[PDB]
Amino acid sequence: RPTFYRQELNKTIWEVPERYQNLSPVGSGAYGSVCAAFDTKTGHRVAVKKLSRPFQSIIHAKRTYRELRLLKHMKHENVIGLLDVFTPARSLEEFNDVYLVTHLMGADLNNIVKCQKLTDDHVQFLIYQILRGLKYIHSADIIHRDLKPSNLAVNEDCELKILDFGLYVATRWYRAPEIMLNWMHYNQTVDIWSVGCIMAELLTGRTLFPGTDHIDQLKLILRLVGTPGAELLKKISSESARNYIQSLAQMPKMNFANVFIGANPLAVDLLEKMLVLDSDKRITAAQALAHAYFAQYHDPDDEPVADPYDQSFESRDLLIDEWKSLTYDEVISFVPPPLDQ
Ligand SMILES: CCC(CC)NC(=O)[C@H](CCC1CCCCC1)NC(=O)c1ccc(CNC(=O)c2cnn(-c3ccccc3)c2N)cc1
Repeated sequence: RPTFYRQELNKTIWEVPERYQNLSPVGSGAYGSVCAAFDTKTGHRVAVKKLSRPFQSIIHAKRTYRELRLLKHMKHENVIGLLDVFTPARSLEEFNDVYLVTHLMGADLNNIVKCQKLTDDHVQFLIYQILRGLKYIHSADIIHRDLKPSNLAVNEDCELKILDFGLYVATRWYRAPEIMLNWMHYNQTVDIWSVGCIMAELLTGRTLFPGTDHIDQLKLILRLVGTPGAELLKKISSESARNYIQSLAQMPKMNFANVFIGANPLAVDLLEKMLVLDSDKRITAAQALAHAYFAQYHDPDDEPVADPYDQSFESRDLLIDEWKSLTYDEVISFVPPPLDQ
């Protein structure tokens, strides 16, 4: 066990190993209760998140366990990973606080598009890295579900990582129509719809579908992709949903070349394959990596899949102290990543 030291920052008690120095809060609460710190073992800047009221309810306790499980799993270049996890507690009985350590990322894409309209080369490289991380996540049967520019972090070298900061940029603007609506018939490709919306915004400098609500959002979407045909209508099981869709005056699919005018036609083609209403016909991440648009980056020998992830906990209903105990187990069993850098 290492030696901890205590301090206070902006309303909150922080107790961390001497290893981590010079804590400075970042983001004004936009990312949680998070500090930049200097890690004395590597000489690298890191981010330290202290979880807020991790075991306050069964729901918090489960969310805490879930976040720690997901973070301990993620071992890929384009996905946030876990550098360390600790608590000042010496025993389960004392266990009340969870701290997570990750790399400190430079800026999010919300900032980087709200600066400029990117070059086609920058778009290629950023979307390629998103899809490479998604291939990995998806291969473990994990769905992100909340992809949007503020959940992607990029460093000065343009290296990108996928994260989820949790609850400016509305989620609904990037969300696939099938989980705007029924939340019933959906696959991993809900994340590919989000990548299509992100890529459009990078190319044009404008949010593709800036809806005010779920109805408006859907209206904007149908105006681009057109109203469902009989084949897609065949597969909507919700009567209310189906009634609403068919209630609208029918709309044709736009020619995406006339919408994204002047863009690389290969970018336009990929967007046609990502922004399809029918989720069974939407391109997967693994397929998108082989698309000609990424010819300069794609290497099929360097697009790894993940180890399997045991999500079986998700279907369990346990007590607070049980989720807490499990979370403690996971803190204890943590094996830090190689230092080599
Ligand atoms: C917390 C809510 C919950 C909602 C679901 N989500 C999670 O469970 C995921 C877990 C893993 C996910 C799973 C899906 C794929 C992406 C990773 N959890 C994280 O992604 C997660 C993300 C971050 C952290 C701690 N690090 C920071 O806060 C941090 C790092 N750099 N910067 C920075 C960025 C730009 C400029 C300046 C500074 C920060 N602010 C710790 C966990």
